[PDB]
Amino acid sequence: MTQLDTWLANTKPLIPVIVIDDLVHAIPMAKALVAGGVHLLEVTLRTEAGLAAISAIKKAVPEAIVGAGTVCTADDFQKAIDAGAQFIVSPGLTPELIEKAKQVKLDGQWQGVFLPGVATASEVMIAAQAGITQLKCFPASAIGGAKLLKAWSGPFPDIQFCPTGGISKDNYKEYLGLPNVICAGGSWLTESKLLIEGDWNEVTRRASEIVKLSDI
Amino acid sequence: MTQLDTWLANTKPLIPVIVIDDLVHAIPMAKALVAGGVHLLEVTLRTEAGLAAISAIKKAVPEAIVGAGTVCTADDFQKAIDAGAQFIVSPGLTPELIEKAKQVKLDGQWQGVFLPGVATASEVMIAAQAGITQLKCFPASAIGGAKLLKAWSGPFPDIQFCPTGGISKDNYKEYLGLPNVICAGGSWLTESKLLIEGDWNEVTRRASEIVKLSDI
Amino acid sequence: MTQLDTWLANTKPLIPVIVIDDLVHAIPMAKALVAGGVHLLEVTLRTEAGLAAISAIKKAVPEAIVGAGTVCTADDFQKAIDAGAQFIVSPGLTPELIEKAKQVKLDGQWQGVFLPGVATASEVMIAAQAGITQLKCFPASAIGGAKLLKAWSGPFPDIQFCPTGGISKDNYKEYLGLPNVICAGGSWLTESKLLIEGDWNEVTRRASEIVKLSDI
Repeated sequence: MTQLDTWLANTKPLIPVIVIDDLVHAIPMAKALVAGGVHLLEVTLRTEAGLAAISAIKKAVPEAIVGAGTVCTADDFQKAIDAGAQFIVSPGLTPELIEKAKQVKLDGQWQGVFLPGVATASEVMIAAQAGITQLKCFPASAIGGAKLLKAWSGPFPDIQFCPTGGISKDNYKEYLGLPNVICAGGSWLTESKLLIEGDWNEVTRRASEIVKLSDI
Repeated sequence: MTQLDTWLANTKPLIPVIVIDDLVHAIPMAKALVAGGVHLLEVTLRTEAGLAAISAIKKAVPEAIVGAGTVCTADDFQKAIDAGAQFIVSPGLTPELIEKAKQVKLDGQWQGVFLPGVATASEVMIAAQAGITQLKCFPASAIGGAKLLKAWSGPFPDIQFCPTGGISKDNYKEYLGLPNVICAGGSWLTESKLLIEGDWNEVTRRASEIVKLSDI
Repeated sequence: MTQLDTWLANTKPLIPVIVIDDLVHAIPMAKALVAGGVHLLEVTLRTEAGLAAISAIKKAVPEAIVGAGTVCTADDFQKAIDAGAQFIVSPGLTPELIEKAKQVKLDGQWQGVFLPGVATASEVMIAAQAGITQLKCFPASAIGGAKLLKAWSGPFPDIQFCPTGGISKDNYKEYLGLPNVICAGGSWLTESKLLIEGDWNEVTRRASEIVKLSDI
C-alpha cells in the first residue's frame, strides 16, 4: 500500500477538482465536502486564490487531505509544497517535473503524493520507470475512456489510475469499477455557482451522494 | 499578440494544407486562394515539388503568407527556411526539432513562426516550456477533436491551437468557435483534382466560402 | 524489404498476442497455430511461464517465428534475447528501450526485429528517427483506430504499422486493408480457455480462418 491507498481506504474514491476564485470560500467549501464524506481535495492552481486556499484548508480543516492540481512546472511544484499541499496532481509529466519530484523525495522534507497525468502507453512507461505507479489518466473521457484504461491493464497490470476529464455523476461508477482504477477526479461537487453563492448545503449534498468504492 | 495572431487578424482562419505535385501549379493555385481571401498557405513537403513551390509563391505572390508543412527533421526545417517559408508546421515535435527551432531563433536570421503538432497534455507542456504557446493539434479529429481541445483549455488556458486532421467544410466552424482555437488546417480547398486540372475558379470559390472568424 | 516484411511474405498477417500460464501448453499451442498457417507468435512476458515458453517453442517448433511481447525494460529486452526471441514487441517506447535496441544491434549478436508501440505523431517521429519504420500502434482501437492510422499516412507515408489492441475477428480485415498497415496483433486465437483445456483443434481452426493479405 501507498500513502494514496491508505487515504483512499479512509475516504470516498472521488477527488474534487476545485476551481476557486475567492480565498474566503475555501474553508466552508472544504468543510461542506468532508461533511459529505469527501476528504481528498485537489485545489487547482488555475486561479490566483489557489495556493492561499490550500494553506487556509490545511490549517483550518485538518480532516481534509488537501492537494494542488494543475501543477505544470517545478516552480508550481515547490509553491504547492510551501502552501502545505499533501499531494500534487499534474495534467501531464515532463522531465523537469520528474526531476523536481525526485529531488524533493531525495531531500526527504515533503513526503506527499505525486500523481501525474499520462495519456499514452509510452507516457505510462516513462512515469512507471521514474518510480510512479499510480497515475492520472488525463483527459480520460476524450482520449478513449474506460476502453483505453482496460486495454492498458493487459501490459501494465501493476499500474493504477485516477481518470480525470469528463468524469461525471453518470459515468464515474463505471470508471471506478475497472480493476486498475482506484479513484477519479470530478468537477460537479464544487461547481462555480455553488462556491460564488456559498451554497454549502448543496456541496455537502453532492458529496454525500458519492458512493464508497465497496458500494459500486 | 504573436506574429501568427497578426497574420490571422488580416486573413481567413483556415490554413490550406497543400499537397502539390507540379511546380507550375503553385502560383496560379496561390493566386486563386488569395483571390478568395485565404492567405496563410501551408505547402507540405510531401512531394518533391514542395520546396520549389514555396519559393515560387514567395516570389510571385507577395500577398500570400507561404509556409512549409510536414517538416519532420532539422534538415527539413532548414530547407524550408532556404525555400523562403514564412512559417513551419510539423505533425509532431521532437527534441531535434525543438533544438533546431531554438537555434534558428538564436541566430536571428529566420524570424518566422514555428507551429508544431501535439497530441497529449504532456506534449503540450513540453512545447509550451520550450516557449511555443500556439500549437497544431494533430490529427485532431481522430484523437478526440473538439472535446479534447475543450478539456485541455482548463489546465492550459493560455495555449492556443490550430486543429488539423479531419477538419472539413462541415465541422471547421465548430472547431473555430472554441475559445482556445485560433485557426484550422484544411485540405478541401486544394484537392488533387482541382490542381491537376488547373480549376482555379473552383479553388477561389472554395476559399471565398470560408468565413472570417468574427462571422462564425 | 525488412526482415519483418520477409516473414510476412511467408505467413498470415495476424500475430497472436499470447498469454500463457503453463509452460507445457507452449509447444502444442504453437504447433496448432502453424498448422492453421499462423507462424509469427508473440509470447507476452505477462506470465512467469512467458520466457520459458519462448525457448520451448524455439527449440521444438522451428517453423514458428517466435517472439516476446510486453517487453517494457532493457532487462526484459535482454531476457527475451536469451530465451531465443526472434522479434520483440513493446507496448510503448522509452529512451531506455531505444538505447538497448541500438546497443544490441551495434554488438551484432541479436539480429531480430524490434517492433515498439507508438500512439502519437510525435512518438512515431521519435521511433522513426531512432531508425525504426515499422511500428506497433497500441492500443489501436481505443485511441482512434483506422481513422488515426489513415491520418498518419499523409505525413508519414514510409512508416508501416501493426495495430494491436481491440483487433477482432470482425475488424482485422479493415485494419489490414489500410495501405500503411502490414499486419495486426490479435488475442482470439489463443484465448485462455482454449489453452487451459488443451483444445488444439479449436486453436488450429481459428488460425486456419485467418485470411492471407492478398485475400482481403
